[PDB]
Amino acid sequence: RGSHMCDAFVGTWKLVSSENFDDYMKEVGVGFATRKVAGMAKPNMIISVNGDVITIKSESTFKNTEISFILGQEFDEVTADDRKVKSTITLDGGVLVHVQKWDGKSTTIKRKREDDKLVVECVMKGVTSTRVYERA
Ligand SMILES: O=C(O)c1ccccc1Nc1ccccc1
Repeated sequence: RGSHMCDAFVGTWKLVSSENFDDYMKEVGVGFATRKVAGMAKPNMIISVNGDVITIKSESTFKNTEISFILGQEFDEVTADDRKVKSTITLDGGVLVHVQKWDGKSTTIKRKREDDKLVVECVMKGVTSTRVYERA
């Protein structure tokens, strides 16, 4: 198989900045202790593409998580804060759009390339957090 547009996401990434993540976690419903420990974490994210399967791994002192998925096809995910969610990830004009549904709630995580960075925008209702990753 040849190159794909989403190969722009492939690589090893490290968190370099975070804004409003505590408030995002509060809106999601994360409890105090998990918010405190998760907010300290400086994760690395490892993204790879093999055929139609995209894999995103996160490694940190808080948790190590991994999802593999095909665009547009719903899957089960256990999040770092231990939510059991139903997730669907699509590509919208170069942006990976990840919707998680659980307990009648929903949150959207968008991942996009900007300059040499990978920007992750996490949205829960009116609350947005921006997390910026650079190449490791
Ligand atoms: O998703 C990860 O791997 C992750 C890694 C470090 C810190 C937080 C993380 N995610 C997260 C935590 C609470 C609510 C929503 C998402």
